[PDB]
Amino acid sequence: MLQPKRTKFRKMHKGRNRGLAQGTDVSFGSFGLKAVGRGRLTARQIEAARRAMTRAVKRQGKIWIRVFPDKPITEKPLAVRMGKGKGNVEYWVALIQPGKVLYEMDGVPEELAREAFKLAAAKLPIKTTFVTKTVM
Amino acid sequence: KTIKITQTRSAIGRLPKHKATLLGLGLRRIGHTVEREDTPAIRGMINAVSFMVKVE
Amino acid sequence: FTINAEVRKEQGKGASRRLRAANKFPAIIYGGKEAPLAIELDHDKVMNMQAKAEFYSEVLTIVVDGKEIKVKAQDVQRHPYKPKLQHIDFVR
Amino acid sequence: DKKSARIRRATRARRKLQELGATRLVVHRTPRHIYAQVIAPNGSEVLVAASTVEKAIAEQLKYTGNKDAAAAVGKAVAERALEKGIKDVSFDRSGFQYHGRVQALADAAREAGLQF
Amino acid sequence: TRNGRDSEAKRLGVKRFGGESVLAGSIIVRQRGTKFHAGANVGCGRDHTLFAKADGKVKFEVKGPKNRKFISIEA
RNA sequence: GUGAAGAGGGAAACAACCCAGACCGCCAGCUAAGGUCCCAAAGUCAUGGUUAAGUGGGAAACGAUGUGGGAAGGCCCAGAC
RNA sequence: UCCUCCUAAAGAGUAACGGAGGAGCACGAAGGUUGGCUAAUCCUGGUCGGACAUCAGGAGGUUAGUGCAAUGGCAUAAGCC
RNA sequence: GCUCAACGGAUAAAAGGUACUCCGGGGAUAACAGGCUGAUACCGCCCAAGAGUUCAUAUCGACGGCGGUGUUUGGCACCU
RNA sequence: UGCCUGGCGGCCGUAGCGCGGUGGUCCCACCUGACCCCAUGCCGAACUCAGAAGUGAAACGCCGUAGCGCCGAUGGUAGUGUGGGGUCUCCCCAUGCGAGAGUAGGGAACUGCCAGGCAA
Ligand SMILES: [Mg+2]
Ligand SMILES: [Mg+2]
Ligand SMILES: [Mg+2]
Ligand SMILES: [Mg+2]
Ligand SMILES: [Mg+2]
Ligand SMILES: [Mg+2]
Ligand SMILES: [Mg+2]
Ligand SMILES: [Mg+2]
Ligand SMILES: [Mg+2]
Ligand SMILES: [Mg+2]
Ligand SMILES: [Mg+2]
Ligand SMILES: [Mg+2]
Ligand SMILES: [Mg+2]
Ligand SMILES: [Mg+2]
Ligand SMILES: [Mg+2]
Ligand SMILES: [Mg+2]
Ligand SMILES: [Mg+2]
Ligand SMILES: [Mg+2]
Ligand SMILES: [Mg+2]
Ligand SMILES: [Mg+2]
Ligand SMILES: [Mg+2]
Ligand SMILES: [Mg+2]
Ligand SMILES: [Mg+2]
Ligand SMILES: [Mg+2]
Ligand SMILES: [Mg+2]
Ligand SMILES: [Mg+2]
Ligand SMILES: [Mg+2]
Ligand SMILES: [Mg+2]
Ligand SMILES: [Mg+2]
Ligand SMILES: [Mg+2]
Ligand SMILES: [Mg+2]
Ligand SMILES: [Mg+2]
Ligand SMILES: [Mg+2]
Ligand SMILES: [Mg+2]
Ligand SMILES: [Mg+2]
Ligand SMILES: [Mg+2]
Repeated sequence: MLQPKRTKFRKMHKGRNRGLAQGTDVSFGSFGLKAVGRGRLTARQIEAARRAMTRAVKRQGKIWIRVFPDKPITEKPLAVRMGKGKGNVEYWVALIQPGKVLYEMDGVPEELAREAFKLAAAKLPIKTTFVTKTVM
Repeated sequence: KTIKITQTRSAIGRLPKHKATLLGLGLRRIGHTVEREDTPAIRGMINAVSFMVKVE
Repeated sequence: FTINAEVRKEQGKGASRRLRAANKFPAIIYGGKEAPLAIELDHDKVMNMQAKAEFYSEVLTIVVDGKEIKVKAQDVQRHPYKPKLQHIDFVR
Repeated sequence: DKKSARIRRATRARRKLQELGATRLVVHRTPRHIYAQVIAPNGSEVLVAASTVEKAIAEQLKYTGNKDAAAAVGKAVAERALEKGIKDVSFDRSGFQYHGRVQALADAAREAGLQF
Repeated sequence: TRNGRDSEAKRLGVKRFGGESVLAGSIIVRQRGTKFHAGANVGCGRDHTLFAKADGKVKFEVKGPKNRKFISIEA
């Protein structure tokens, strides 16, 4: 389960997931899973999607994960009032804008590629699409 | 050379700036044919409230 | 690898989007001692032309107002998620 | 590297002095020879200049780079400066420690007539 | 909760901007560290405060080898 | 910005949404938002398409020879599906 | 109560039992001024001496230092004798 | 000469109980019920690693996801 | 008149680094020694003084080099002021303004005041 190995600060502001992503081109591998919709992936969902990917393509086929959470989400305990400090950190999330390449993959056919990403895409909350690396 | 300005909308839920700009143009109420000489300023004042005015 | 392309007159965000939402898109030609020239062109053709690898290597003879300009595709701006082109940078 | 160490040593006095808008007497001591020149408050044009490099000065003197020469330069600055129409200036030692040749120049300058 | 403390705000920054006429003694910039530097007819107080040393207009400039914002006055 | 302290028209009804600021009168006309088959003032108005679900007239992941549009590449007269 | 940063929407100001930290002093040298010096951290060599004491050079260049938090500052040094 | 630090300092000097209570007020502010919300709860679905002699989809269904209801524990404090 | 140096600037990286050479007629730089003036918290290394045998080795200055740093359009993109609209945790349209990043290219500088010496 992915998490930042130490940080400056414990608790972070909510912010606003807005605009468009930068990691748009498939950089390392041949294929990849691009996020069409807007949202935010948890540390659990990324792991859960990676497990389902890795298992679909066996020992073979190298995988890369482009996203990383690094934004702590707080939660108030049940049966507690408003105020009195900020809530404790429960899980970590990456904010995902349209055109963020989530996962990449290399060393497989396009036939067996799509079937791996279809399993992963079901684990994720975001609406996604398959993408291919192009020469410029 | 003169330019006939007219007001074509209310000045109620507008910004202080836009309530002022009409006061500068001399547009008191809707349906008011005013005539001002053409300058770089006045066209800026029209342009600033382009939505609520008309040129003739 | 011939493409018939038009010269632009309107340009800016307002123009570029009105263009880009009409099965066309903006591009530009530059390089050498000559002046840089802005281009309007069809989407559907250039979308199919870039299927082959030769598009990102070989010389392209772009037809403008009769004259054939010899260029190479230097850079391209992809649309964030949809499979489509926003802009092309042709070099002479 | 001496030069760069001598410049940053001399910068404080320069920046301090040019801010007031003072007509400054700059000096540059060399191991052999010595230079002196009065610069305008703007810091651009030289009003008066003098050194042992001039043959009129060098033919009279025995050696070009000592106290009794630097005094003769310091006198020659003062004798010109009064003819040009200058009197009140400010001494800028320019990194060189005020003690020997520069002091012999300054003393000879203020003994002759120049006012600082 | 080990938080909820903050100091009184200071009212720092620029008070007189480019071209504005100032009187001898008027504060131009009131800052902490010398972000702006004293030029012609400007002094620096013990609080690192840039104030007019003569009547005239404010001139903001950028000069020096290390490239710093100097404030100056010309009558 | 509005209400509070601003009535009037519209959003079925609806302080704060949209339109617009009520000095008083008139069985005058032109307009705003919103509308125009009947309740209820005004287009069963004209031109070319879409939908067949009462969608319109609550909603998601996801599902599917539902249906309407352009653009390329696969195969034929050695006769393909 | 006071101080620093963020919240605070590029002048100032700006709330919450919002997010992180500090102060209730210290100093006749740690003030004044005049003259001169420039750091961290590595590398190689060298007695006891080791990863690290002191010495020498070279690379790096201000990643140091600033009586005490953080911010903004400082080579003309506000740093160090 | 004041941790007058409850730091614009009420006095030089000050802790508790009330179910024995009382008066003045408040839905400016809680308990009951209603409302708004739905984290939680309960009810569904999506994906399918496995269980199921073999065989994911008879019955199950991890890792995760998307909804519905207003039946729980709550939040808010808009009505009294 | 030019060719060179020196100080003093101005301009603050198209101006700075790493390479490639080159200057000693003067000029500056090491250099030369240390009754002395002054100097070291040990030391003439530093500052200082007295100098004129050497080399331009270090440093510097100049010439050439893109191997770097730096500068940098046009076009697009994000953002956004004003007025609308939607499928309203975000977008779209008109109308201004319009980046950063990136690309083609440019690019190892450029000029004022005096002072010397060589060909005139
Ligand atoms: Mg309005
Ligand atoms: Mg423009
Ligand atoms: Mg505050
Ligand atoms: Mg303060
Ligand atoms: Mg009231
Ligand atoms: Mg009506
Ligand atoms: Mg009605
Ligand atoms: Mg209501
Ligand atoms: Mg609204
Ligand atoms: Mg409207
Ligand atoms: Mg109706
Ligand atoms: Mg009725
Ligand atoms: Mg009717
Ligand atoms: Mg502010
Ligand atoms: Mg502001
Ligand atoms: Mg506060
Ligand atoms: Mg000093
Ligand atoms: Mg001090
Ligand atoms: Mg108080
Ligand atoms: Mg107070
Ligand atoms: Mg009892
Ligand atoms: Mg009683
Ligand atoms: Mg009672
Ligand atoms: Mg209440
Ligand atoms: Mg009430
Ligand atoms: Mg209250
Ligand atoms: Mg209260
Ligand atoms: Mg209740
Ligand atoms: Mg209920
Ligand atoms: Mg309840
Ligand atoms: Mg309450
Ligand atoms: Mg309230
Ligand atoms: Mg009730
Ligand atoms: Mg050499
Ligand atoms: Mg641009
Ligand atoms: Mg740019």
